[PDB]
Amino acid sequence: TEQEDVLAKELEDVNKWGLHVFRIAELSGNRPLTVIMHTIFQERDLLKTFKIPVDTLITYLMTLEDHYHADVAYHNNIHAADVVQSTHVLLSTPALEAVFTDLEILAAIFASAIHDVDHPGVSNQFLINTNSELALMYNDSSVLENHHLAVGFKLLQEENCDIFQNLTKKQRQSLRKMVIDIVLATDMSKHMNLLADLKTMVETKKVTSSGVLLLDNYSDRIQVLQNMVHCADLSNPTKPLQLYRQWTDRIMEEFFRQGDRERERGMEISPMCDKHNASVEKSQVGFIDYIVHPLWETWADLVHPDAQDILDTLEDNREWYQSTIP
Ligand SMILES: O=C(Nc1c(Cl)cncc1Cl)c1ccc(OC(F)F)c(OCC2CC2)c1
Ligand SMILES: [Mg+2]
Ligand SMILES: [Zn+2]
Repeated sequence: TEQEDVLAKELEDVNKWGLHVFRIAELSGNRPLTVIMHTIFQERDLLKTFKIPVDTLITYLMTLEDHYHADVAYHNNIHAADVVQSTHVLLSTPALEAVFTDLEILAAIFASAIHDVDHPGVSNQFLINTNSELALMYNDSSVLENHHLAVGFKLLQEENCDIFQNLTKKQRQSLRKMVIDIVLATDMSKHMNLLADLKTMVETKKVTSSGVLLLDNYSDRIQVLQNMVHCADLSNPTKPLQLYRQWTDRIMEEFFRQGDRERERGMEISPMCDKHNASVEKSQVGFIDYIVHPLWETWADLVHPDAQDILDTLEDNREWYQSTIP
């Protein structure tokens, strides 16, 4: 059909920053995560490398995708698909050429795919404050992140869903550990510590004559993978403005809904969650200035000058958002 043709054409941009992820979600019948992951696995030859039967991969991906909530404005399957594709582009950075093994690539992409699965559309602090079952289960630490991992891994046990069935035991153990390490690092409470280590690595960085990163031990390798997926999670303001604005609309809708739940429970409304007292534009500029730009500038230094175009777009978007403030 014409719909399948236009979808295949859009997917030809899977290696490009600024892929039309919203259009892909529409064209695929709300299956962005499944089609984008499948495309990336085929692009990186991951099915042959890890002997993943195609039917098993699709069955797992559709099940995973079904566990993202369709009524959650931001933390849904579109965001998952976007973080996956963004990580995939970051892994292709010339400064990281041949740095990571196929197993580490698989871990980073899989981690990205499951990193927000079964997100209820409310924050860790909300879950802690409402004496939730999730916060009780996880003792108030990385509540959501622990849950995303548990669900992502548990779904591998469903019928014909074990995409890692042909990995050796050692490969499965290593991948599991890396995935856990990466997803737990998406908790924003760890942002400052991740960034400080990223800066430390930038200052003591070792490279080949072509500017390729030399990372020997697990500690440094996982730190870069952690920061890579963290960057992807925080990549919305670095995308073409048309995409960024859609992400902003979605995060604000999700935040406002949490604020609506807090208001009716008599709780103090969380920062930026009050629809009656919001400054969307100022908050985006502050978000860029204090979180997104410091992180991306540091990432850019690590892979210099490979991330220059991403940094340029971020600064363009910050300038535009600032111009909307009288
Ligand atoms: O925190 C975010 N994401 C997030 C991450 Cl990266 C990790 N863990 C939880 C969340 Cl909510 C997140 C994602 C996108 C945002 O806006 C735009 F880019 F869409 C945004 O605006 C902040 C702002 C209004 C004060 C915030
Ligand atoms: Mg998250
Ligand atoms: Zn996320």
